[PDB]
Amino acid sequence: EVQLVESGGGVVQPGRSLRLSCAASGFTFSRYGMHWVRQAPGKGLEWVAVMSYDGSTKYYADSVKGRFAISRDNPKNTLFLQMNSLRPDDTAVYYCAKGGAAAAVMDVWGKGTTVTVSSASTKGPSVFPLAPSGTAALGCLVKDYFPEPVTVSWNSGALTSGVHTFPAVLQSSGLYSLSSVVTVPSSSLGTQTYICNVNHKPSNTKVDKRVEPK
Amino acid sequence: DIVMTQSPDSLTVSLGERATISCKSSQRLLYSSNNKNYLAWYQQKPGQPPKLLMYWASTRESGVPDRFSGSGSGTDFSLTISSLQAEDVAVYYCQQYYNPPWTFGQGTKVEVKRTVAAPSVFIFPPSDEQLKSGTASVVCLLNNFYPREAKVQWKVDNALQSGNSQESVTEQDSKDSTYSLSSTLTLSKADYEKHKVYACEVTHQGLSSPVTKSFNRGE
Amino acid sequence: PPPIDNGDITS
Repeated sequence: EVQLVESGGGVVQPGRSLRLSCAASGFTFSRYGMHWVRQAPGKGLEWVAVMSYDGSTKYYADSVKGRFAISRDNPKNTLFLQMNSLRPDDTAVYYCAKGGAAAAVMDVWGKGTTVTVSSASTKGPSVFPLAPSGTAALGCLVKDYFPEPVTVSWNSGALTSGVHTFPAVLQSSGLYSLSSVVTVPSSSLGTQTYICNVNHKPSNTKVDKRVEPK
Repeated sequence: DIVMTQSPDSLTVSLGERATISCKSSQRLLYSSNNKNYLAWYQQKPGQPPKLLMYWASTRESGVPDRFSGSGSGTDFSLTISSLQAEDVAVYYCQQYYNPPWTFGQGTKVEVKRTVAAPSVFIFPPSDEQLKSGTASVVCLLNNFYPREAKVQWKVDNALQSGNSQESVTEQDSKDSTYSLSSTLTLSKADYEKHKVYACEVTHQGLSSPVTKSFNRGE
Repeated sequence: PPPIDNGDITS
């Protein structure tokens, strides 16, 4: 099946540049036009640019025209976005999107890469247990990181039911904090292990924390 | 540039009932030469990337369930979800592809209306680990309630806290249609150590009187 | 004005 994986996001200072990539797989990349689309946090979708199958044709949003350059590398199955003169309002998730056979639509999307334009640099999180003690609750607190996002899975993804992972909150320090919790029955508290797997890719931070009662 | 306007901004639907999302184009999207409307609909469930639902106004994409119908012609379009299911909570976007720049409607959020449910409340103390950095997070969890509105009041040895907490709320759950909320109180390490009883007091429609969860530092 | 032909975007 078709897959698009974006990469290159993170934090950038105002004024500077950043190059994003999109590794396409599971179809003949050479035959399809490809788009970049972005979404500011909590906001709508905004088309950015498109490049045709063979690369001879482009179009850009007015928002980015002359600042951004879409390109692609067909033999290497890779789509790029070269972003210049970035501003805090360019902050967004950037999705890579495949064009339909079919009609000029985006039929498959990557998960996106998160780009943050601000006057702050990368900072990895500390992780703290939210310790328990009918239905019991536990979690992890992922604290003082920048930029977004972090991801939290439980038990390497085996545990999904009753998991809630909350929107990150921006603290007065300008650093993010995020809480992830799971609820399980109280008799099950020592009956198996609950481990939160935290990732903060801008800092290369990877943590597995076992949570347990005292 | 073709402007796409959706209406309304937000729908709150009962399970099994009908959601209707309207999309209006500032330019006719019908091409006389082939009689096709260059209009698409996308669904974006919380925390996920967009999925293509419809194109040529009414052609379903593969895998799209048959409770979704796209219709309209010209400038006026409509996305209807007959008989809404819990899974369907999302933001829905129309989009023209008649001509560059490709343009999206502003999005329409869809949510489920359901029976009142009270939150389960859980309080967590700071870990010993955190304290070594000078600061303390006390966390209070309000789990699977409805509706979204809810009140957290922190107390520290009976003193009502304010200005030192922050809250965040999940998007409506796709199976039980509830919300959850985390509140974090911040204290200096020295402050956390000078006091004993930490309490999270919760007000919500599904509770007849406020619920208070508490712990004494030191257990 | 005619819509752009998807064929100029994807083959």
